[PDB]
Amino acid sequence: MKVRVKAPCTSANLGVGFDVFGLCLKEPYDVIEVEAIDDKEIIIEVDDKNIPTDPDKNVAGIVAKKMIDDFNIGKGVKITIKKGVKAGSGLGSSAASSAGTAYAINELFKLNLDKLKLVDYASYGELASSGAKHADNVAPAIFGGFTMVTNYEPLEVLHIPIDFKLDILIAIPNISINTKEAREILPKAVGLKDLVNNVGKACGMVYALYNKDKSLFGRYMMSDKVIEPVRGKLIPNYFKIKEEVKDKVYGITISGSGPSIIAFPKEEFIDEVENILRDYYENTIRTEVGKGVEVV
Amino acid sequence: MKVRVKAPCTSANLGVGFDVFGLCLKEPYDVIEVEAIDDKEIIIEVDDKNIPTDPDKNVAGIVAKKMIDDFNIGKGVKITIKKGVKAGSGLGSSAASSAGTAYAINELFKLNLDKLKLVDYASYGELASSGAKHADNVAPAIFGGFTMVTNYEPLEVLHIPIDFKLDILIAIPNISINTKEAREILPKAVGLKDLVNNVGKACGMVYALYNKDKSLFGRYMMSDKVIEPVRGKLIPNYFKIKEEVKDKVYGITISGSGPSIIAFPKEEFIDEVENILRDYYENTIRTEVGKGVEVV
Ligand SMILES: Nc1ncnc2c1ncn2[C@@H]1O[C@H](COP(=O)(O)OP(=O)(O)NP(=O)(O)O)[C@@H](O)[C@H]1O
Ligand SMILES: Nc1ncnc2c1ncn2[C@@H]1O[C@H](COP(=O)(O)OP(=O)(O)NP(=O)(O)O)[C@@H](O)[C@H]1O
Repeated sequence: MKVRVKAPCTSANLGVGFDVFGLCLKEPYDVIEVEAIDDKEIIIEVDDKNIPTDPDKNVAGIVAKKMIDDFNIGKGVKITIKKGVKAGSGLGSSAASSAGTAYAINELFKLNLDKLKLVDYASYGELASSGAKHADNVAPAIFGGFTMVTNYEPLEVLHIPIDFKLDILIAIPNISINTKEAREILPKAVGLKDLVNNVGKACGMVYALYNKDKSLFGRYMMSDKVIEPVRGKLIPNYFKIKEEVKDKVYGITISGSGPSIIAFPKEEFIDEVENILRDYYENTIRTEVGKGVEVV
Repeated sequence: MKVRVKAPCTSANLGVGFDVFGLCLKEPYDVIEVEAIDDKEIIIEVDDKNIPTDPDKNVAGIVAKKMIDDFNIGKGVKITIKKGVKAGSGLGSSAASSAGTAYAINELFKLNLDKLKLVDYASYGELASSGAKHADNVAPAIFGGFTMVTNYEPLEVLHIPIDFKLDILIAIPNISINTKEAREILPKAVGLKDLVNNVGKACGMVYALYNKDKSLFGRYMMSDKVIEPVRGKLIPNYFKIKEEVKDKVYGITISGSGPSIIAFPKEEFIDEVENILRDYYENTIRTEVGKGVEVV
């Protein structure tokens, strides 16, 4: 019959966790409904005219087809998507559709797949714009909390639930950054010193989560000198914003490949940091860590 | 009057934790005694003729002088050292003397310094052969357990006690590897792909310790493709040994800059893995995680 879900936006990289770390947000999210239909075609409806309805281009259609073929399902599906945020925002918008679809198909056709397999299937949607199955946004979208994609072929995801309170502020510029281009501009090689720094700071962030230390987590998050300083130059007022909220947040950095900005405000300054972000970007959201795709 | 301590050998790097991770061993260790003397000179006695007695070259003398001057102590010290293992073995031999001395001076002159400051002082001994204050061996020697040096200037050390049982096997070749040379041969730059791999695998090792997962810890430890494959070529039979103990250990890798080899055998094959290591290197030791410098 049919299944409807809310599939969350996610923030990847988190500074020194480039291509590994993922943090699931509670908002924004896509609302996706999948209905089994007798005709074997896959029909897609989406409320954002800039997103393809062709089932071989829309990531939801790509993921559904792969799963339907893999299990010889024999039915088509009509997928209706209401977008939480536009693509190219650095918030895992496409991944929300890829993950939500994987989860919905799994429920609809009772495939009983585990979370890792759902992330693996969702990652095929993320391939439609990569040449490679990136899973750092679809992993948190499925698992909720904080995730680390620690291996590919085969995929490995380690999950750390966030049991404490972690306020999040997200500023969403109206401009977009194409992720392939965002990657082309990155250095092809990094110095041994940056390797040592990022490995240490990233490991420190993991220790910080197990020790519920927001200050440590946020400070190490801001120590990347390899990727963030390069991509931050694509974002108007990003460095000025970092300076203005300096002692009022545990940390602030680029969400995914940008241009969205993610900040972890200190309890005492949450309204003030939100207002500062709003001053620059009217589309600013207050949220927290999410629990992953779920039925709605 | 006088203070006598046992200062443990330590294993740094642990594969993807290059220049960050440190694991304290219970054995071998140096036995170091420090006695306050009226004359302000620093006298050093050491049972290894290949180690300098000049107080400005022996790391124990360098560390003691720095601490004595910093606190206007006004007394000299006579330091007697009985070495656990030779320098250039990849087991933090010099660091054991540096850390043991820092700890002993702190006790002898009642300086009440915390562990981090002791590691910082010990790291000045490690400077006598670096140009830089490396702390990845002195940190575990002082803290015990597993440590991560996550920042320099100022020094930051995160400590993770090892509460579970972790059997360790150490093979000590009779040859030495000069650490400065071991570093010169490393690549000056690494690919973005290796940065992603090592950050993810190193973070996975941290997660593995908090989840007491030896298999995960050991497997990720062996995923470094940047440093270990280069230095392993300096160690006779190292790759052959890895292949022979393959399914009998949680993991095996180079200790520090080598040539010593550190393995974490599975409970079922401990005698068999020790015998294999002994076949190649008569000086093989069975040990476990240590608790750091202590009085003896
Ligand atoms: N259901 C969908 N939702 C969003 N984008 C889609 C969808 N289906 C196909 N796409 C296309 O795929 C591309 C995904 O772009 P991308 O810039 O990576 O968005 P992103 O999914 O928002 N992730 P990121 O910016 O990395 O957080 C765009 O070209 C989209 O047109
Ligand atoms: N008390 C000491 N114990 C050991 N070496 C010392 C000591 N004092 C001075 N040294 C000298 O410092 C150098 C330290 O060499 P090194 O090869 O790094 O040993 P290592 O301390 O054994 N550490 P590593 O091999 O990195 O685990 C040698 O040249 C030694 O002669």
